[PDB]
Amino acid sequence: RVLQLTLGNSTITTQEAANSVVAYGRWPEYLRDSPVDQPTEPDVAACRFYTLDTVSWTKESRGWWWKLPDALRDMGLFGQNMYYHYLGRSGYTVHVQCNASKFHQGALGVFAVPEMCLAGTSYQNANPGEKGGTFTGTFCPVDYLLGNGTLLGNAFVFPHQIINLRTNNCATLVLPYVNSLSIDSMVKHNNWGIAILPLAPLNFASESSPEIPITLTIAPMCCEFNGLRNITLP
Amino acid sequence: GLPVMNTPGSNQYLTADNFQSPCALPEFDVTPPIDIPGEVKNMMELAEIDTMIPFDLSATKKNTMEMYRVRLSDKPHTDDPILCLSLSPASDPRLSHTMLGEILNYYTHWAGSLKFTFLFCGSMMATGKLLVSYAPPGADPPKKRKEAMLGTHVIWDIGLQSSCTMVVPWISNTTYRQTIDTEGGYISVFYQTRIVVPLSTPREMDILGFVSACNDFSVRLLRDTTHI
Amino acid sequence: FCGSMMATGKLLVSYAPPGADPPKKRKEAMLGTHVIWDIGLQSSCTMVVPWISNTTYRQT
Amino acid sequence: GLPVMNTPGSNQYLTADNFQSPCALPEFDVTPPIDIPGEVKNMMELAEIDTMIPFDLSATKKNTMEMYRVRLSDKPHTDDPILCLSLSPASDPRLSHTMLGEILNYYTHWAGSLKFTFLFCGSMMATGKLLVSYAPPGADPPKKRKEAMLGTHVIWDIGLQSSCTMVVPWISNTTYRQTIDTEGGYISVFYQTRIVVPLSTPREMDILGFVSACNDFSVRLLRDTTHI
Amino acid sequence: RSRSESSIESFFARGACVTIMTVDNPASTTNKDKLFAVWKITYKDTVQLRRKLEFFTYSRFDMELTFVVTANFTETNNGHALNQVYQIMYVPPGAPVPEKWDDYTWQTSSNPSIFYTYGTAPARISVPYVGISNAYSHFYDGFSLNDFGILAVRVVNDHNPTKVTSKIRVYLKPKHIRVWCPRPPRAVAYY
Amino acid sequence: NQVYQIMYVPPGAPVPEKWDDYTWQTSSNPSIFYTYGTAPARISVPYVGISNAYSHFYDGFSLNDFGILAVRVVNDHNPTKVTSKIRVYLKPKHIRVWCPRPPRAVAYY
Amino acid sequence: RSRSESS
Repeated sequence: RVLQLTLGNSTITTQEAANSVVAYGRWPEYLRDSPVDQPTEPDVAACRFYTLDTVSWTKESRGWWWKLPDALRDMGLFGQNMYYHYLGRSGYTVHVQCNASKFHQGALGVFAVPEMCLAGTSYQNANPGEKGGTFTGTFCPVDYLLGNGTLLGNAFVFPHQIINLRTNNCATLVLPYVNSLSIDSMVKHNNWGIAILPLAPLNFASESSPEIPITLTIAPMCCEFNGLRNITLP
Repeated sequence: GLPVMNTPGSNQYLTADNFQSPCALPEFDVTPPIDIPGEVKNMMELAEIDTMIPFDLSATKKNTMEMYRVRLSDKPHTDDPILCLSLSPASDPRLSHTMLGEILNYYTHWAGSLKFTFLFCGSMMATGKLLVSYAPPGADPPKKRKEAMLGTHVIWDIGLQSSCTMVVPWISNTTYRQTIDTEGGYISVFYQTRIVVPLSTPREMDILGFVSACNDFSVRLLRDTTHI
Repeated sequence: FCGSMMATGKLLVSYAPPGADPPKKRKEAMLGTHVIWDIGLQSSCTMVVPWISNTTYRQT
Repeated sequence: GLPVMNTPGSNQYLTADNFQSPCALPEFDVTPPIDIPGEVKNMMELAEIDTMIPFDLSATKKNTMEMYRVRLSDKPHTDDPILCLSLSPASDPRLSHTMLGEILNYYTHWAGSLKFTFLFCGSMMATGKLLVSYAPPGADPPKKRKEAMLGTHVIWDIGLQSSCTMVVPWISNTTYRQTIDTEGGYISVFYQTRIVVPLSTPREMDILGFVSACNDFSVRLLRDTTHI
Repeated sequence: RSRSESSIESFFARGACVTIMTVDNPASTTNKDKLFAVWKITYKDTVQLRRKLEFFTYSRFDMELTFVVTANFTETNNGHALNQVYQIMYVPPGAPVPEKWDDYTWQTSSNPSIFYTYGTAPARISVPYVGISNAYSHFYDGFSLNDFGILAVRVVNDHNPTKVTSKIRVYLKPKHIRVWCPRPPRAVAYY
Repeated sequence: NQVYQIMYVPPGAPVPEKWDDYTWQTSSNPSIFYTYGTAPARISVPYVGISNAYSHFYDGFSLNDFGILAVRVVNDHNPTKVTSKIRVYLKPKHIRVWCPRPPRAVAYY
Repeated sequence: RSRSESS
């Protein structure tokens, strides 16, 4: 069975979004009552599954990472909205599938990390746009650290899902908007940050594709923006 | 006016106390807080999150992903445990570095049930059976598969379910385990049968291990130590 | 698709509407309308392109 | 008598506190107050009064009536704004000296809606149309009339109504604007059409500008700075 | 068994000296700058508190500050003096911080102040949450860390001819805490 | 007027070693700053047995704890030595006992 | 928003 999800001009097929995890079990929604609260609401075409360029997981692949909204600082509309607008706030459904054959043992951890400050500093350095940033096992923040001198084994606190190949081959984190504010400048501040690390090292059979692809399908949800609308009076 | 007597204890600052203190910005209105998602209300609600156990702390393998997998292989079929593991959440380096352990570090007594997990993450076509055994405390970790099968133990079929979970139970005379040094039990994994596979698929699977607290777990008497 | 039963991948099929120019990069095409058809899940992507024309009868 | 314990904080004078103090004239009867008209109850009720904005702070024009009018003329019909104006009620010298600004000076965060006014005060027979545009913050003030017409903007006909009013809206991520340095938006005025006139009437009109707070405006965390 | 001892409060709520402000009596003789001492309230020095906080991403907390003052003469000389009195200034965020010993800032009405006379019940005040946003952050993934004001202390007795140094421990103790998005804790080591 | 610090160290907690060992600062330890010449300081730790009652006798192998007191002056560079005694006056409250035993002769202690 | 701090 395969569900075919649609968001206007975009469509994604999904085996079974049974293993969907909403971070902190909070579904993303708009700003509740708590016009005057300037909720410019363009939930039309900026809410379509976008697809980042796939990375090629290999034997010695350390890991990948993308900041959000950053990633979509170009995905057409949404990327636009993050300029004609000063303020905004979107949740996001991140949908990571990585099709592989039944002969590829391996396992990835997808970690959504609120305010993912990757340590070891210059805007561009920490914003790899749409191609994401990679880790290293010794610029590239240390993998088993996630920049921040932490022991990997604890990552699992952060909304996470494990793509153990000999089972599900997809994963879907659902991040809701999270921040110390109620709305904010979507451009200069990346609420989330998705890191994908290989837990079990990718291994396969003799003559088989030695580099399985993994795609990210980030769809901004219930997004909104500030206001330019002023007011007049007679 | 009203006659009073200041008893002993007056005018001493007692860090460990709390009394209504005069506020320095009584006019100042505080910024109302929002419904930020993911509010934590109790430290336990972190100990409750299964995290990875660094099974190998060999200087080499440590401080890199390598300290978390177990090289299930297909080399000479020895008869020792695949990975023994003492359940001293604090008295054992392996378990010490876990999240659970991190919260345990800030307490002296804690007493609950640890639940473990072993997610196999080898071929989809690979198959075998491993015996996971709970040696209860006081005793000695089992060294032969046989001894372990006599004890409590799951016979977890790789091929049928990619993950054996299993809550070890709570025990202690002193009905609060002390984090410091000396019992706690063990958990071993035995090759029950070799991990047989079809074609060129590698003979090198791996297994991940989790640990976390169950609802019965709790801690008491805080004790920070972190210094420099 | 009529390749291996074990083969697997994902192809992006995109409808560039008329007037515009056919997309030359996958990226541009993902911005447009487009199915992301998983080889591995369904052996066939179908898709009805829509009818359009100012001159409400296309000339051959 | 009643046993008591003086906790820490006793016998300290804390400017920021208030406690019933013994009165020095307990017999003395105070003069009853009258209903003097014009009692103010809240500082905002001054910020709410549209006052004049010194558009020109040129050493020459400043410190005299001249710092408040804009020489709408009929010279080479350039394409820049007639008078751009950044809405940093505090971060801009022009707006700083206003009454609104004066109250803002005594606070750190304030956050509301500014309403402006442009009372034209040229010939009764004069006539034209000026475009007033609100460039929202983050962006850049518009430099051509065209760009400004694309933005929000009133097309205010001199000839029909001697005054264009217009409430700029409240915005801020940090839902309390900081008075110090850096955004806030802008307000420009474009000659839309030249200001055409009948007979010898001079080709030198002028326009006055007001600013004030709306009901939504408010301030918090007082901070006096005035010294010497 | 009960969870009580590990609730957020029971965890965070704990008096912890976060610093020691040291000043010198305005000995008109040679006192250079020790005249007043000023500290920008930040957890970032006490590994202990710092760590517990970084266990989360966001948090709010009315901070209560106690003050313990301790003096002693510097010269074994016949050091005499009258009970001094210290001024404790709290400077709320985005307010000017004193520079001189006698900078106008001490007088400035905004700043809540404390006059603690030496040898008495330790002074104490408690600024409420003062974030401009809805919670202090501990991490950020954007560009141009939060404030909690400044403490400022200066002796007030003036022409004393006997140098009298004094430490002032500050014992900050988070109260009414609430946190968000737990994160793995940093190894004791890096600090 | 000096001021003494009185640290209570609950059972199974590290006890200070240096004068300025980090332990004085360590948040766990309830503390007391008693300024000399004032109302005597006072605190009251509750029962802190890990078990259900302190024992007085044992018939097994590997006595209980009730923490540690620690005191240190805080005024630093004083150039005049000032020795100070601190009597502690412990006073059991809310007591309850079990299994009375014959009392030991005054002599052996 | 509230006016309180400026009464």
